[PDB]
Amino acid sequence: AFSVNYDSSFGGYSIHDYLGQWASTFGDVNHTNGNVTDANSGGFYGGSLSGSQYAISSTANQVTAFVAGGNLTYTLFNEPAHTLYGQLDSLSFGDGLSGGDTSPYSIQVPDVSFGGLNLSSLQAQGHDGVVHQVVYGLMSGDTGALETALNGILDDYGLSVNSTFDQVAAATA
Ligand code: HEM
Repeated sequence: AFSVNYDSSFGGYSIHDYLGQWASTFGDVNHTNGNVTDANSGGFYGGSLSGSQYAISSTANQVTAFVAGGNLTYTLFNEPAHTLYGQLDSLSFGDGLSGGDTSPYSIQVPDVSFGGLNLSSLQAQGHDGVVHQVVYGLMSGDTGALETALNGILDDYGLSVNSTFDQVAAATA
């Protein structure tokens, strides 16, 4: 039940092409040991350290953003420390993050969204869990874990992240 939604200007991009463009614009928020403040922590909708969405905007341009949707919880200092886990269904990418407190986060100039990812990870997997790898990678402007996960999904259709959005649309829709 994987789905893709995209601005039609991306029809002829591969998934890999689009993610490379987004990652080059987003940069890296440097959410690392010695470097974490409110500026680069992002935030959850629905709670302080858990909720139905997690979102963050670029510290390089202040506008490029992603929103992850699902049921997500971050352990902060509980073991295994600094682990994001749960059920991740959707990822939306674009410019202009809005909302997040009394209403859900959304994106004002959206490019692409993936839904039906059905990725699931347990607290005890710590940093090797697929949800943590995907989202922490995106915060660091590294799309590798997401690309590996999407290849796992797309193999059922005989596609991969080198397929264009219009190719994926014809296969899943
Ligand atoms: C939900 C998405 C998040 C993920 C995937 C994530 C992941 C991580 C990772 C992997 C580290 C360790 C970096 C290293 O060892 O170099 C870390 C550190 C840290 N994170 Fe997060 N984090 C997230 C959100 C947050 C939030 C919302 C807060 C608090 C508002 C937070 C507070 C911290 C702190 C205080 C540190 C430790 C910095 C230090 O030891 O100097 N993180 N996080």
